[PDB]
Amino acid sequence: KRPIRLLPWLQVVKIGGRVMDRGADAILPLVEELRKLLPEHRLLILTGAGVRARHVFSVGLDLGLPVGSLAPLAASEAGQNGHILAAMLASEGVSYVEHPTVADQLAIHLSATRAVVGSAFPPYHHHEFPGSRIPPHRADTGAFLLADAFGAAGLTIVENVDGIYTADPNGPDRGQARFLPETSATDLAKSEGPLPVDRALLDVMATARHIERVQVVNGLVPGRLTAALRGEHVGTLIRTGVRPA
Amino acid sequence: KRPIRLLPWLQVVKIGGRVMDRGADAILPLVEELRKLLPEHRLLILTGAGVRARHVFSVGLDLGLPVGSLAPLAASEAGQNGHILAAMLASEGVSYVEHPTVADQLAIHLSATRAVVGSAFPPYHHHEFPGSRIPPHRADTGAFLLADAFGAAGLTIVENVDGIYTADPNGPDRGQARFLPETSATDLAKSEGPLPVDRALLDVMATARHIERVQVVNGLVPGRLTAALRGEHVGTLIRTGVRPA
Amino acid sequence: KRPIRLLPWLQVVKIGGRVMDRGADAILPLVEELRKLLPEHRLLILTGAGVRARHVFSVGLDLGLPVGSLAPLAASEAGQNGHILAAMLASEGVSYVEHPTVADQLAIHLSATRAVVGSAFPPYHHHEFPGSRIPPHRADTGAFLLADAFGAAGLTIVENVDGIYTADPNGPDRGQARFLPETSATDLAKSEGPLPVDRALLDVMATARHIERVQVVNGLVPGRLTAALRGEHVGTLIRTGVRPA
Amino acid sequence: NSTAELEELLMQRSLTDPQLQAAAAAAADFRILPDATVIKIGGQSVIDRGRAAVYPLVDEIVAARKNHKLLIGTGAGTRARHLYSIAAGLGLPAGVLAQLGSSVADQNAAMLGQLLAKHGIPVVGGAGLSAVPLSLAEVNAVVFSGMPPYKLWMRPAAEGVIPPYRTDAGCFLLAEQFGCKQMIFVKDEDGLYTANPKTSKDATFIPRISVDEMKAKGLHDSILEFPVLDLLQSAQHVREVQVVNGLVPGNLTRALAGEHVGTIITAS
Amino acid sequence: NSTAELEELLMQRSLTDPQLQAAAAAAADFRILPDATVIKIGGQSVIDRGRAAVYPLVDEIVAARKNHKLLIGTGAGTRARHLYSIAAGLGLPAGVLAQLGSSVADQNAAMLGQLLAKHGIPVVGGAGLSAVPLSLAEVNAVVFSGMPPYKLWMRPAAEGVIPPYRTDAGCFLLAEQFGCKQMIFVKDEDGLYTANPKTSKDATFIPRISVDEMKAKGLHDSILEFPVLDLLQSAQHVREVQVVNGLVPGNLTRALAGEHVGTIITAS
Amino acid sequence: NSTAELEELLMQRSLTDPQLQAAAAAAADFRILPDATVIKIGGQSVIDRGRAAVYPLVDEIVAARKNHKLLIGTGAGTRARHLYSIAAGLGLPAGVLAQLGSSVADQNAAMLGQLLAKHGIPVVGGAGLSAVPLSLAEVNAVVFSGMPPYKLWMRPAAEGVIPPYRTDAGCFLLAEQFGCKQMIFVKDEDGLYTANPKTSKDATFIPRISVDEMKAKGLHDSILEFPVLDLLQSAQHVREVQVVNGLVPGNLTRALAGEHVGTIITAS
Ligand SMILES: Nc1ncnc2c1ncn2[C@@H]1O[C@H](COP(=O)(O)OP(=O)(O)OP(=O)(O)O)[C@@H](O)[C@H]1O
Ligand SMILES: Nc1ncnc2c1ncn2[C@@H]1O[C@H](COP(=O)(O)OP(=O)(O)OP(=O)(O)O)[C@@H](O)[C@H]1O
Ligand SMILES: Nc1ncnc2c1ncn2[C@@H]1O[C@H](COP(=O)(O)OP(=O)(O)OP(=O)(O)O)[C@@H](O)[C@H]1O
Ligand SMILES: Nc1ncnc2c1ncn2[C@@H]1O[C@H](COP(=O)(O)OP(=O)(O)OP(=O)(O)O)[C@@H](O)[C@H]1O
Ligand SMILES: Nc1ncnc2c1ncn2[C@@H]1O[C@H](COP(=O)(O)OP(=O)(O)OP(=O)(O)O)[C@@H](O)[C@H]1O
Ligand SMILES: Nc1ncnc2c1ncn2[C@@H]1O[C@H](COP(=O)(O)OP(=O)(O)OP(=O)(O)O)[C@@H](O)[C@H]1O
Ligand SMILES: [Mg+2]
Ligand SMILES: [Mg+2]
Ligand SMILES: [Mg+2]
Ligand SMILES: [Mo]
Ligand SMILES: [Mo]
Ligand SMILES: [Mo]
Ligand SMILES: [Mo]
Ligand SMILES: [Mo]
Ligand SMILES: [Mo]
Ligand SMILES: [Mo]
Ligand SMILES: [Mo]
Ligand SMILES: [Mo]
Ligand SMILES: [Mo]
Ligand SMILES: [Mo]
Ligand SMILES: [Mo]
Ligand SMILES: [Mo]
Ligand SMILES: [Mo]
Ligand SMILES: [Mo]
Ligand SMILES: [Mo]
Ligand SMILES: [Mo]
Ligand SMILES: [Mo]
Ligand SMILES: [Mo]
Ligand SMILES: [Mo]
Ligand SMILES: [Mo]
Ligand SMILES: [Mo]
Ligand SMILES: [Mo]
Ligand SMILES: [Mo]
Ligand SMILES: [Mo]
Ligand SMILES: [Mo]
Ligand SMILES: [Mo]
Ligand SMILES: [Mo]
Ligand SMILES: [Mo]
Ligand SMILES: [Mo]
Ligand SMILES: [Mo]
Ligand SMILES: [Mo]
Ligand SMILES: [Mo]
Ligand SMILES: [Mo]
Ligand SMILES: [Mo]
Ligand SMILES: [Mo]
Ligand SMILES: [Mo]
Ligand SMILES: [Mo]
Ligand SMILES: [Mo]
Ligand SMILES: [Mo]
Ligand SMILES: [Mo]
Ligand SMILES: [Mo]
Ligand SMILES: [Mo]
Ligand SMILES: [Mo]
Ligand SMILES: [Mo]
Ligand SMILES: [Mo]
Ligand SMILES: [Mo]
Ligand SMILES: [Mo]
Ligand SMILES: [Mo]
Ligand SMILES: [Mo]
Ligand SMILES: [Mo]
Ligand SMILES: [Mo]
Ligand SMILES: [Mo]
Ligand SMILES: [Mo]
Ligand SMILES: [Mo]
Ligand SMILES: [Mo]
Ligand SMILES: [Mo]
Repeated sequence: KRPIRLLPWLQVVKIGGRVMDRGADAILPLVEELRKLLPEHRLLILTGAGVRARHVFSVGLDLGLPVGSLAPLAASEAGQNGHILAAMLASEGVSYVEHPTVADQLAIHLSATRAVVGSAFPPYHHHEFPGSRIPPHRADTGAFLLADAFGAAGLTIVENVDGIYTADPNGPDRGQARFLPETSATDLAKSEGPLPVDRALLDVMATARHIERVQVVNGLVPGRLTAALRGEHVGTLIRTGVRPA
Repeated sequence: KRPIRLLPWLQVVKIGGRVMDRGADAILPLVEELRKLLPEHRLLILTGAGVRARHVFSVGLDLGLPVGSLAPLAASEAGQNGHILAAMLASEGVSYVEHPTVADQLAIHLSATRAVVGSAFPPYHHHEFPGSRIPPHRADTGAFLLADAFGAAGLTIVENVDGIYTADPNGPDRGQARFLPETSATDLAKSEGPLPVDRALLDVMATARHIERVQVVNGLVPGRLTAALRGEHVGTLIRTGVRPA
Repeated sequence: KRPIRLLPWLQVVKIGGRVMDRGADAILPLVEELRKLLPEHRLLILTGAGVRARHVFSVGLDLGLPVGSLAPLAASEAGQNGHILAAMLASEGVSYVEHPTVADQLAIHLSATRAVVGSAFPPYHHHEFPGSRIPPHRADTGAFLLADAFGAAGLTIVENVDGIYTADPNGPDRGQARFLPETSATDLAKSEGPLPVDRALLDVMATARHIERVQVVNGLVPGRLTAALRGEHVGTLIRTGVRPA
Repeated sequence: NSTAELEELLMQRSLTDPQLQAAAAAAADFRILPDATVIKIGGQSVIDRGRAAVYPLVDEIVAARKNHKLLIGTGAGTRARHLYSIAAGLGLPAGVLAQLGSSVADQNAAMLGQLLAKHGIPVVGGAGLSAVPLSLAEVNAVVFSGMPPYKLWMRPAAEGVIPPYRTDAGCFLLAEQFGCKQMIFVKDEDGLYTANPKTSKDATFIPRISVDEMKAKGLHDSILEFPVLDLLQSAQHVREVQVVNGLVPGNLTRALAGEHVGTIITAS
Repeated sequence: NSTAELEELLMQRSLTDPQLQAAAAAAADFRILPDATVIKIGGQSVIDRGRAAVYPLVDEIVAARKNHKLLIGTGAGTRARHLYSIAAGLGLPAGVLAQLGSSVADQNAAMLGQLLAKHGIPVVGGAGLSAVPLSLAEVNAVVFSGMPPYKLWMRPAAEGVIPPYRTDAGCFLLAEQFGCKQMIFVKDEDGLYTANPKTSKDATFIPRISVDEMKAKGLHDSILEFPVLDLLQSAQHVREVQVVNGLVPGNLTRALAGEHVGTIITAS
Repeated sequence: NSTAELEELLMQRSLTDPQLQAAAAAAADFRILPDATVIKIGGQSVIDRGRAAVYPLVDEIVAARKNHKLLIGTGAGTRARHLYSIAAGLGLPAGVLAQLGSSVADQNAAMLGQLLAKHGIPVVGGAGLSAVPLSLAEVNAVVFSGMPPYKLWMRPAAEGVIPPYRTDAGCFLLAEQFGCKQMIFVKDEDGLYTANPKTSKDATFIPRISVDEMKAKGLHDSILEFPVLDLLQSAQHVREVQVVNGLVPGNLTRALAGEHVGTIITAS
């Protein structure tokens, strides 16, 4: 049999670092939406890194540093985003928790309070895989690895775009970018262009044991996170290839 | 605008180290009073250092150590007082929490339980400010910095005297010591003699953003802490100079 | 007077490492029984080490290492057993907590959730006592030291046998092994043969201040742990020699 | 390429953008600990065997660090296999098993470290940046626990819940990240054979082979974790590894001296 | 005064008592690391500029530690300014911003430390008492993250929520606490000018000035955090600081050799 | 005996089995730090006395480490007695007092460590395996906090709640565990007397005595924690201890040189 689910009642929500980068104009509505979700779900909220990780990559690459040096440097920015988001939710009982706490004590922390925030980057650190000079196991990937290891009820990825397009919808070829309401990880894995999700996310989807679908939704549009957490189709659904037992 | 309040429903209570130094005769009634307060308030209880810090200052100064060495040595005594007080409240669900936990995870801990205890000293440590050979940022100061950063509903300081007098009421000039029911931080800051509160407390009051008043009350008189936490005037009120928005 | 009780409402349950060593066939029924106990008691569940500690003793002794080296090496196996057991109870809000957390923050953790798991070994580490080449302060002993320091309502030891016999009931002389429904620590301390409990357990019973009796019960028989936690006599009762005030 | 082109791409594109990926690949390449050798001391193959296996290797390490800067990582072994068996039987996932196995590598590092302490060689966390020990002739070596950090975030294998990245991968990736000059796995066989030498009587010794040749013969998961072979093919710095028998007196000393004992496995 | 008079006051008075304060001021004065120099490597002014700025300074540090014991602290820079902008726009208080900025100084210490690791120089916490590194000729230097520890207990400025004590203050206070002989700030300008040299075309270079003279001219918050100038006036041990241009080859080497490059700022 | 017989017993019996206990006792005996000496610097008897007592001992330590590898542990003293008094009066148990007393030994280690830092001698956790400091002539010594780790799991005494294992026991057990060659307690009296020399005017000095002789005379709980005497009788490695007066100039230097200052207390 597949491994048991550890926290089958958990919803995991990954907030993109580039959503946090928009500052109060994006963060305040998201925080209000999260506040209203606290009574409805048991939430692990994980933040990504965004633009400051690009800057530390710029410096680190100029200094010649290898990919295992760059991985924790980027992860730091995701942790800072998590501290910012948790501070905005502190009055509702929400705090940031560290990676060892997420890995070993999430059950008691979600018994103490309704949601906690953590960094979405996984602790690959100096043992990041070689090949690319850019750390491959980033925030989408970390959040999915946790959600699937826990056997969570879902993972929802909160982006600054409506979902996945056939080309970067903010890029040079944005004229030909068509929106994809639904896709499979295997179909995505064979495309070559950019995505709003880590390519390593598709890899960990292939070996997944529980999470059957992951929805990417626009966090800049109030109500889409709420709808996604109820299963409503409001962004791009990614089918992982996992089937029910 | 002023910064938001992080924990607007929090009451912070600072217990003087010299109250703890009186042992069971003072501590048992205080513990009984705190027990009865647990259902009424959400409490961060912070302990000061008392007489053992004077001893470690005696030794440290005789060894020539600088003020940044003495600061953590004194802080230790406040932490031990916090462990003693928390042990007496353990059967009610109360524990001591460390400074990083207070700084980053207080919201989840006060969701888990009704009160927690911490050290009132701030972590200035070897980066304590020079000038005096006695660490200036002590327990009153640390407790106020936290209360105001959190935007707490109040900070009450629990002393072994009724409040602030015009001279030390246990000192050589105690004959001329007149009780002050109310005072401002700026008026106190311009006086020269001793106080029952850190002089640095007056400084951090001047730059405060939220806490408008701090009451100093006699913890040796049962019921005064309870009354102060309801706003009743039973000791010395210190006006910080903060005004409502 | 004897010292006060810190957590008088606590039940401590020590799970033998050799019970965990039986794998799912033993662990799944125990986990189901513990799940049903969560609403009835406030539980500190502590795991022992079992057969992997014998292996690390084999290697460590062959390398000549002293008893203070072997103590933390064995303790590790008890911690791993605790992580395994906690994972099986995560969906009920249960996690493993570390020794400093058990020692200083158990009250807030049992306010957050109904049970937590920890390692039953005490942190004697490189300061383990000399004399035997086998660490004397092991899981039974650690669990008893905590239970008695906390003033817990009880300590129940969950074994892979019905209780204590006059000889090892799985050993060369098992033909003459008679079951003992009740015994005193002092009577046991004067016998010479093997026991299913640490000999140091009898020593810490002699200096105990609160725990009057400790029951050893068969965790392989469903319902015995439940019955023992209600005071029912279903294994071997060990009288510590403590009397009521 | 240029710094500017790279920083512009880093600001304006997804990290998944092929154009950005290619600009990053042209970056300078700094080796953090270029003069060090990473050694893995097997858990099942060496430390589990006790004194007869470990003491001579301790003497070799003590002698070798006179001429060679060493990062010495430990394997895990039979107690981790026991933990994996218990936890897999409960249905626990790979990420939970991964944490369990770390503890066993840690035990083994402790035991080795205590035999080395009087010789000035510490057990450390952060071996790759253990700058002070590695710069001293009195020291010149450190011991570390060989499991990778991934713990609950371990990627599972395609089948089963045994963690696929264990202490061969842990040690290899440290060598690769720190740009070390050499990676030596110390096990209990002379090197790679055409079949399992413990199982097959007429297995033929292979002195030198590429990862592709190993796969083409079906040796992907033999004396090394098969995922290490893939990591090796992607590596920037460590493009071959050597596998040696730590049970043969002096074998580690001789490999450090550039003797071709054992098997050399090449990325290409 | 006397030990007895002091211990009696320490037992019988508030720490706020002027009489006690004065007895304490007569205590002996021990310098913990008197032969060390604290250097701050700017975040925005140096490390954010990458290889062109950092590599020559790494070579200078490696050369300099042959003759000079160094505690090398990092600044934070543009990623901290970004964090401050986001968090201030949310209304977060100075204490929360302070924690955020620490992370950026830590990143920068990591990056510098990895370039220095093969030269034996570690990144440490507790630089002032990094007794072992600083006593070895093979080492003689450590790197540390320059933010102070105050975090949520940071005193805010009189206006706004930007933490007023950042990495200039962090480094300065470490020098002061450990009784170091010298404090050198390494930035990207030759020293202090009568106006911002990046902004003003005809700014005049100032080789030497007191804190009071700086305030009397309105230079309180220029190339140094203005709170550092006040800390400097209260300091027991470090009563002047030197500001130098790390972008000029050898400038750090020459300042360590007693050359008066840059600007010397005196407490009085 | 044999390895096999031992491993079979270890697998098949309770650890309480006399047969297993006896097979284990025949195991080889490795000494981890055989060339080191453990010294305890008294809390009440030395560090609480300040400069007059501590400075000369710092000079002795600095001189002595040229010829002698030292693990230097601190006692606790009057601030721990104050904590114990407060906590015992509240009815707190021995395990809670134990944690409180650790903090005071830690303070004292900090203060000693800061006087030693410029001489290259660190404060450490894990003194027994502080392999790097102890292997360097520039260092050759470390300072550690002398309380044992037992904290809430401290066994109480037969009467009362004062922790029975405090910093004499902490230091002794470290010496014993690491197989050190010598254990010297540095106090404020010349050694053991037939009665308390502070209390009794005509107490007679005892240069040498066994634990059994001490008990037979009623000296079980005098200048050493009485539980240390029992630990000493069970010890594998350290079978005598020396008690010396740290207030006498050079007394520590002379004890390290093999002079029989003070009292030697033997296990048998
Ligand atoms: N095929 C695509 N579909 C949608 N967006 C794309 C695609 N390719 C590139 N993008 C770009 O990805 C951007 C999202 O950026 P990215 O995924 O790096 O940010 P993030 O998820 O917030 O950051 P982090 O991964 O650190 O959390 C979109 O705004 C879009 O411009
Ligand atoms: N103007 C004053 N008004 C009232 N008390 C004063 C004044 N000046 C000095 N004191 C003295 O301050 C004493 C309180 O001592 P102090 O404030 O040091 O203790 P604490 O607050 O318990 O300690 P800690 O600051 O470590 O928590 C009073 O008992 C009084 O003798
Ligand atoms: N007098 C005795 N009565 C009962 N069991 C005994 C006795 N003497 C020896 N034993 C043996 O003790 C075994 C229990 O083993 P042990 O106490 O080591 O395991 P455990 O308590 O699970 O391990 P740990 O102490 O690591 O938690 C029993 O199965 C029995 O064979
Ligand atoms: N084709 C092969 N050639 C040589 N050895 C092989 C081959 N296939 C399997 N092996 C065996 O694989 C074993 C190496 O695996 P093992 O787990 O013992 O290494 P380890 O480094 O000790 O792992 P750990 O350190 O985690 O225990 C060798 O004992 C060897 O007999
Ligand atoms: N009067 C002045 N004279 C010289 N330089 C000035 C003056 N006023 C402002 N500056 C500028 O201040 C800058 C120093 O601040 P900056 O934040 O760059 O230092 P930093 O050490 O890099 O800070 P961090 O390290 O946290 O980034 C210099 O680049 C300089 O151009
Ligand atoms: N029979 C005796 N002979 C010599 N000294 C004795 C005797 N009985 C009691 N003492 C006293 O015991 C004292 C040692 O105890 P003390 O607590 O001072 O040691 P310490 O190492 O300073 O403890 P800590 O370090 O925790 O304070 C000595 O000052 C000595 O006067
Ligand atoms: Mg994205
Ligand atoms: Mg006061
Ligand atoms: Mg048992
Ligand atoms: Mo933490
Ligand atoms: Mo943690
Ligand atoms: Mo960890
Ligand atoms: Mo932790
Ligand atoms: Mo850890
Ligand atoms: Mo923690
Ligand atoms: Mo903690
Ligand atoms: Mo913590
Ligand atoms: Mo921290
Ligand atoms: Mo922590
Ligand atoms: Mo930390
Ligand atoms: Mo932890
Ligand atoms: Mo912890
Ligand atoms: Mo700890
Ligand atoms: Mo912690
Ligand atoms: Mo600690
Ligand atoms: Mo760990
Ligand atoms: Mo660890
Ligand atoms: Mo260790
Ligand atoms: Mo260690
Ligand atoms: Mo270390
Ligand atoms: Mo660790
Ligand atoms: Mo760790
Ligand atoms: Mo760690
Ligand atoms: Mo360290
Ligand atoms: Mo590191
Ligand atoms: Mo580390
Ligand atoms: Mo180190
Ligand atoms: Mo270090
Ligand atoms: Mo931190
Ligand atoms: Mo940190
Ligand atoms: Mo690092
Ligand atoms: Mo580091
Ligand atoms: Mo360190
Ligand atoms: Mo270290
Ligand atoms: Mo740290
Ligand atoms: Mo830290
Ligand atoms: Mo820390
Ligand atoms: Mo350290
Ligand atoms: Mo420190
Ligand atoms: Mo530290
Ligand atoms: Mo260090
Ligand atoms: Mo160290
Ligand atoms: Mo601690
Ligand atoms: Mo500590
Ligand atoms: Mo320290
Ligand atoms: Mo320290
Ligand atoms: Mo250390
Ligand atoms: Mo520690
Ligand atoms: Mo500790
Ligand atoms: Mo610790
Ligand atoms: Mo360390
Ligand atoms: Mo250790
Ligand atoms: Mo340690
Ligand atoms: Mo060390
Ligand atoms: Mo070190
Ligand atoms: Mo070290």
